[PDB]
Amino acid sequence: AGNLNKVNFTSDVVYQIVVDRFVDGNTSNNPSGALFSSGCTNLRKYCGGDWQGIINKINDGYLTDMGVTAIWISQPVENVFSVMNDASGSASYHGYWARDFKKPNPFFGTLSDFQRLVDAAHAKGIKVIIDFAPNHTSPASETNPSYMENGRLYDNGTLLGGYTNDANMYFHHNGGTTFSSLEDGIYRNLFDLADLNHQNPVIDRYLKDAVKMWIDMGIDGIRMDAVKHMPFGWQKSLMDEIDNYRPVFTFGEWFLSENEVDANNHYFANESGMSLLDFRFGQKLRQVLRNNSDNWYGFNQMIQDTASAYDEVLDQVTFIDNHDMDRFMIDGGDPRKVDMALAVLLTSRGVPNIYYGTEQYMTGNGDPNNRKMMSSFNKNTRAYQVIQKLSSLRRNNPALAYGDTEQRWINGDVYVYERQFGKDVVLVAVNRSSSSNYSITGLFTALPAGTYTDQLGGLLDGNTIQVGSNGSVNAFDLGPGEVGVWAYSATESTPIIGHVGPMMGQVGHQVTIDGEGFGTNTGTVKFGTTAANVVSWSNNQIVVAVPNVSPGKYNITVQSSSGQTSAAYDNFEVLTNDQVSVRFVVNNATTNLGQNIYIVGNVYELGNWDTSKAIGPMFNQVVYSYPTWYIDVSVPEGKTIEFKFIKKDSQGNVTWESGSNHVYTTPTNTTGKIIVDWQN
Ligand SMILES: [Ca+2]
Ligand SMILES: [Ca+2]
Repeated sequence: AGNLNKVNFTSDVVYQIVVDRFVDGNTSNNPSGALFSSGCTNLRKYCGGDWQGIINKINDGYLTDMGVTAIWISQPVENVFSVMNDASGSASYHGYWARDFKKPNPFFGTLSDFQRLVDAAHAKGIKVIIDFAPNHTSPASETNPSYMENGRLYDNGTLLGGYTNDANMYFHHNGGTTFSSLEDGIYRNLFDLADLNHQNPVIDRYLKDAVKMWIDMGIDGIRMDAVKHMPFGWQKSLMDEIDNYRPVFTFGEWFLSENEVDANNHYFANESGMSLLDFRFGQKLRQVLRNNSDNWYGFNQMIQDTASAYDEVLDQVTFIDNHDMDRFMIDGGDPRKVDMALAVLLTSRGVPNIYYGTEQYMTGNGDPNNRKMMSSFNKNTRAYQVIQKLSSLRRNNPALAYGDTEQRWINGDVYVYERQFGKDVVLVAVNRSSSSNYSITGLFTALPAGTYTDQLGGLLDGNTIQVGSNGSVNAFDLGPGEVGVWAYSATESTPIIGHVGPMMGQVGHQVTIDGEGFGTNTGTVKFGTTAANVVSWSNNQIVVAVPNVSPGKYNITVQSSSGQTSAAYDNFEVLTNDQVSVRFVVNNATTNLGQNIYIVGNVYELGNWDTSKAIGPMFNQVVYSYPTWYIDVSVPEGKTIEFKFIKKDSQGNVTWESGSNHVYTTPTNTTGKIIVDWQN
């Protein structure tokens, strides 16, 4: 324990747990009947893991001697109590079919049980991340109100309404998606889960209120579900909401396929105020180390493009697998591959996540074979020791949390990457081959001339290397499945910014800066050109309040009282004011070719009349259909705004609406909807 950092997870090791399948700490809170499967023989029903389960693993040391520092759990909220019609008889085991975002899942525990978890975590220096699924409710049939629980939504016990007879319009009624488009996937039902209508005021206040209730329990971060299923506008406004309240590390899950790259996803991580699960890394690692569909070359381009795709790559959440994929380990598979991926992940950029049981070599392909009940608590396996060693390095060498990545050597087989932050450096070499061997010559490093023992202690037949003149490393052999890790750390005395969190705020919010060379004597901090009042200074970390600057993006520099000034940390965003989700609708907006409609206006959130920063393209198929376009935008509340719509080509062309500006006074503490006509 100590001063936990809710907005800086770069130095953490995450352990993702699906509650139901971990440990059954309290058998008395077990469900019975068709909801329960004794022995977990049927993986689609409740098996029994509850919160007590977890506190036991925290207290008996399994998690803590592993080097785990943060725990990620299922959505704690009350789920539906009905069973599915399917062959299996599917229950809400996974905590994804919410019923009431304001009460606990009684199978997992009470509210108090809940509080004992966080605390049990806290006392031992372990952060807590909870799943939160604001997109939908539960599986429903409009036409068959008997189906499950009609996707019923409760408010602390009181009903709001179901999918059938939605007088209120709490949900969407545009069929389910086909994933034919981004739009298709937001305003349509993900499968048959009842899709919440975030534009609705009741809904918008209800979800925002709930998140708060949980934060109040003292969690440390949130993991958002079906990130590419909610609008964008609304989500940004929710992030505005948590930040004003009490900043917590938040990240969304935008599933990406094996060779998938999507600029929209890039944009989401960069602008929403929330970071993202790193699928590109995920899938990519999977290719080279488990699928043999790619090599290091791919991996390397992956790393390079990734650092340029994301403004804060350091904020991405990494993994070799999760609740949603086929476990890394296959039956009959080679367990050392796991060890290898683990060693790779723990030393890579981004916040590293380990899926429960990875360290036990658990197997299972597809849902729900990928969610068996925790097999063993064997603390002696190779996987576990590698986490042990690497978790300590990561806690120790800053290059791991904040350094960039440089390729020092590579074969389709051999990859030797370097991590550096200031003088801090960690060198890593891996031979993925099972049979070919190599002799690493002409290897060059940032490590100070010397002798280095493998940071693994030879767990993967790691060697001792020697650094001579000119950063030249002495030739050495690298056999099949070999992994060696060498690090160098030293005091800094030049101000270096390692991380900034959050990356979004209002005037007067609290921003935390992490680094080195800050110096014990409090200096000065700047946002662009303005000095920021500081609340606390240390050579490692400084907390400051955003100065009173104009809305926009600013660079952050650090100047020690000795005059040194740090390189800047880019893109801190200062928002005009409290955000609200507004639905901008435009009628009779006909178009050409690639031509699309956008929105631009007089406020920062709407680009300040710069068509290069216009919001869009706008939607025109679901809620409204072309020639009518719509979009949900996050914008300042209680503000009279001016905006116009524009048609933008494939290659830049801009066609303005041709008359006076459209005016509108954005609502306060709630959503708004505005519809106008394209002024020809
Ligand atoms: Ca139980
Ligand atoms: Ca949706």
